[PDB]
Amino acid sequence: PRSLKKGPFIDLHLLKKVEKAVESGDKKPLRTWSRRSTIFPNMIGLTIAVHNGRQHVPVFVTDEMVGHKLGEFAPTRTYRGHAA
Amino acid sequence: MKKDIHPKYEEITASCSCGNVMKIRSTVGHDLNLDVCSKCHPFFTGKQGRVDRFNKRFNI
Amino acid sequence: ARIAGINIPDHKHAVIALTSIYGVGKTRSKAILAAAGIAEDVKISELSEGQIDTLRDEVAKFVVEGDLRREISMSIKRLMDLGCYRGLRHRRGLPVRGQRTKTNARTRKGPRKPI
Amino acid sequence: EKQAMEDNKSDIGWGSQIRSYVLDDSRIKDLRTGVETRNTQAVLDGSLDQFIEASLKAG
Amino acid sequence: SLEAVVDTLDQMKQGLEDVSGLLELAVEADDEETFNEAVAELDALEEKLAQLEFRRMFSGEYDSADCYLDIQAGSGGTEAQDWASMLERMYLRWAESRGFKTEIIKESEGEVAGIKSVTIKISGDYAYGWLRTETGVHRLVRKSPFDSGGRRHTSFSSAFVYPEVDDDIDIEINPADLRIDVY
Amino acid sequence: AKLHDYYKDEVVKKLMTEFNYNSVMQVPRVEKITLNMGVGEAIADKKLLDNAAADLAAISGQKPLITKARKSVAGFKIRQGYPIGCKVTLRGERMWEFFERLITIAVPRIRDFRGLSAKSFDGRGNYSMGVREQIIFPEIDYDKVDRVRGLDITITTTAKSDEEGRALLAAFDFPFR
RNA sequence: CCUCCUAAAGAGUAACGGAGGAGCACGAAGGUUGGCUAAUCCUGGUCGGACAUCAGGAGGUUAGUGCAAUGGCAUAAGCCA
RNA sequence: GCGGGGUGGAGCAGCCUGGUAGCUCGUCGGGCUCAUAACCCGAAGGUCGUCGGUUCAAAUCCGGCCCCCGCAACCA
RNA sequence: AGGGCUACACACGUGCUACAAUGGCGCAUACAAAGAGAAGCGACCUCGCGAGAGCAAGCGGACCUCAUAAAGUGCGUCGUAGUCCGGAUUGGAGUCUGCAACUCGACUCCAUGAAGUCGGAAUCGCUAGUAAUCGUGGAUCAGAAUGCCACGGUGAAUACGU
Ligand SMILES: [K+]
Ligand SMILES: [K+]
Ligand SMILES: [K+]
Ligand SMILES: [K+]
Ligand SMILES: [K+]
Ligand SMILES: [K+]
Ligand SMILES: [K+]
Ligand SMILES: [Mg+2]
Ligand SMILES: [Mg+2]
Ligand SMILES: [Mg+2]
Ligand SMILES: [Mg+2]
Ligand SMILES: [Mg+2]
Ligand SMILES: [Mg+2]
Ligand SMILES: [Mg+2]
Ligand SMILES: [Mg+2]
Ligand SMILES: [Mg+2]
Ligand SMILES: [Mg+2]
Ligand SMILES: [Mg+2]
Ligand SMILES: [Mg+2]
Ligand SMILES: [Mg+2]
Ligand SMILES: [Mg+2]
Ligand SMILES: [Mg+2]
Ligand SMILES: [Mg+2]
Ligand SMILES: [Mg+2]
Ligand SMILES: [Mg+2]
Ligand SMILES: [Zn+2]
Repeated sequence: PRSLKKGPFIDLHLLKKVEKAVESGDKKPLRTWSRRSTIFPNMIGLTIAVHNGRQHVPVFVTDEMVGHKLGEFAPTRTYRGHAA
Repeated sequence: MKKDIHPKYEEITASCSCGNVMKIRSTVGHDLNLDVCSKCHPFFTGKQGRVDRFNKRFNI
Repeated sequence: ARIAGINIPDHKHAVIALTSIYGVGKTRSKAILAAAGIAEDVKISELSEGQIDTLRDEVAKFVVEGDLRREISMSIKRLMDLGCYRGLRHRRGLPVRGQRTKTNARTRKGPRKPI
Repeated sequence: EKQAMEDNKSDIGWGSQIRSYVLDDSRIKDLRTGVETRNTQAVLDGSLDQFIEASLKAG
Repeated sequence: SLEAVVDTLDQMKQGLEDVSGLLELAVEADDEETFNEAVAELDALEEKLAQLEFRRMFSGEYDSADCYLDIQAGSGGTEAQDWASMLERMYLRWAESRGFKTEIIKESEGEVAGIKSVTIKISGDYAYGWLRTETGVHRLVRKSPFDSGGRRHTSFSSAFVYPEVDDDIDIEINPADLRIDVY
Repeated sequence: AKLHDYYKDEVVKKLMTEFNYNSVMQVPRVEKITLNMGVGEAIADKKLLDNAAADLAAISGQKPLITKARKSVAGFKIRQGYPIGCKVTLRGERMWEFFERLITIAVPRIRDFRGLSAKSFDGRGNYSMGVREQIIFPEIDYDKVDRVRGLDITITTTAKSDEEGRALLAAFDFPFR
């Protein structure tokens, strides 16, 4: 994982959007393509729609999701199974 | 009790590492050395996060 | 020869014997024997009861056996409930750390299921 | 009636083809409608919709 | 009949023309509610014309029924049987794309490659309608993988689609239909 | 008799206060403790039942009675009369001594003991639990455990309800969770 | 040959009338003395599961009788010594 | 009326005498071959026509029902 | 920009690692060749269990660095077990590169400890410094080899014959 000396990674655009949403208390889902941004503690309580490659899957952030990347909660490959 | 059909049942000393010594009748002939007992077992004695991790580790 | 709720082998050397505890490997075994001041090459049978008590005291400073098992189970459960990619891989019994899945992965997928 | 159907069935032969799949020229042409694709792989993959819809429209 | 269709055509034209002015008002007044209102009218009218088109397409009697697709190899031989296997794969995949359900009732496989024949059951809305035009003989031209010289060979395979007819109701004889003579 | 004397000297008074019993005869009393070691696999071999009987004898201090099938059952391929287990009933001083051993030595040796379920009461005040490995009793020798044998322990009590049963067992410092 | 109905409240009573069994078994499955009481279901309990064995409860012969059916059977004719 | 049958995809066993499903082909996987067959090495597939009974337990014993076979169906 | 090219009931090809004692582990101690290096190789020293980090020599090199070769040898232990064999898998904690390691990098530490006990029909390479086995370097390359290309160490068996 990313070195602890570097600090956690978040795309500045998403950080600004999260700050604005928290301050304004808005409840509209925030669409993002930044699957690589970490889930910060401030994010908890917000609905963030992470791009799965073809759509933005809605994700309601909880406390257990802190530290994981947003992409870990938006599967990109769909597999019904062979001989379904 | 019917005689001659039951196991031999005599008193022995059982000592746990904590210190308790109990003099109890048992079938085993020798004295017992206990690694644990009710006096010292963690349950009997009663001796038996993500946000915190992020905050502390990252120091943002 | 009973430590952490289980019996350890007695005819083995102590360093190998302590590894029988779930949660203790060679490194932790060397550490335990060192902190207890007992040679790693002495068989468990050839120990006084006080030495075994010191060994138990040393083992107490780690997480072993059922405590460790329930921690591991809780972590796996947490992932599976979070619904993270790792958790979904755990649910479906596929490799979790990004290994290939078309040719290999027999250890996770189990024995072959013929069509 | 089944025999009449079996006798109306066209022979599987040189004269009659509803559609031609020339895979050395990457051409697929339906003789009835005229729809002619060049991505033969899509039609092999199941992209028959162009030809099928053209036929239904031409009724 | 004549009226109904003619009226629908006239109303479609006039209603589209009307939606044009309504959309103009939407944008002009910059009323987002009126823009959504115009969208609503247009969406419904679009679906209406699509219904008319559906009735034009699937005008056959049994077009709504589930269908059976039979593929039989012809003049190519080994090459034709391979071509039939290719056609089977193509049709099955198209069925998946359309969402229909497929089953293989019977399949006579080729001695060296491909299939001599295959019967596939297609279950779905208007399956016979969607697959009926595919019935015919399909010609294939490729360098034959079964000819040592790699010559360009032509092979033929046939697809026949027939609807799933309901089983005929068996009828017993009305005693009034019989004359019994004893002698 | 440490535990029996403890009953008569502490548990009686505590339970009298807790349930406001008018008479000492109304206080719950441990009637008996039954240990059962039903061995299904003895159908194939008789010596398995004999060895299990020896184990139950060492744990109990008594010779066990060999229980046999009440009726033939196809599913387990048993005919009526074939021996499918061994039981011991402990009453009096032997019972109280076993209760002391179970509470103070064996239950501590239960692998990963996190607490016995208080839901296990039968609905009439009795309590049944299960032991997975006879090794938890010090009498059995780990150097000779040919097979992992278990058993079940039933403490049958005069208490008229589960609440009184749990109160009596708890007053005996039974390690519930 | 045995059991029930037909058979009309004593016995008996026919039909190519309606339903089933027997052509044995047991030196204990006989005698006596002493003792005991079922089916089934529910709850709790190691493996153990719909169903083995253990504990309690409900129930009260709905069991059992070596084998058909009927009539009996708790003082048991049922079960154990 | 009296006899038989109905068991992996096909043909036959197993029933009698209750506990247990077999053989040959066929199917599937891997070989051999330029390739197919043949051949070689491995696998899978029947809860026993359908219900019911009896039994601790049924392909098996009993009774219906369905299908298939035989015979018999006369003096008249 | 995000995703995919890395999917996964399954079949095949080519590899690596093993199933141990001619071995595993621990300590000690010998003997190479070939090559690369400036947005590079990076010594030393200090910190860290470690991957690494900080500071900082030298070297466009027969000069400095990568960079102790390993098998071997000596001593000790294991004593035959799914093991002190094997190291897949998984949990936790980290490092480095890189805007950015979720899909989908490599490496480290602690824990875990799967199959596997020499592999059916069949089939492959090799005639000598070869096979077998043991290390080393390079390109590609920010990072990312069991692949490929190259280099040395030890070092066989057998060829009657057509
Ligand atoms: K993968
Ligand atoms: K009568
Ligand atoms: K008697
Ligand atoms: K490889
Ligand atoms: K990655
Ligand atoms: K191991
Ligand atoms: K590199
Ligand atoms: Mg990888
Ligand atoms: Mg009368
Ligand atoms: Mg009368
Ligand atoms: Mg008369
Ligand atoms: Mg008369
Ligand atoms: Mg009698
Ligand atoms: Mg009597
Ligand atoms: Mg009698
Ligand atoms: Mg059977
Ligand atoms: Mg690729
Ligand atoms: Mg090892
Ligand atoms: Mg380099
Ligand atoms: Mg390790
Ligand atoms: Mg194995
Ligand atoms: Mg071995
Ligand atoms: Mg040569
Ligand atoms: Mg090498
Ligand atoms: Mg070499
Ligand atoms: Zn103690």
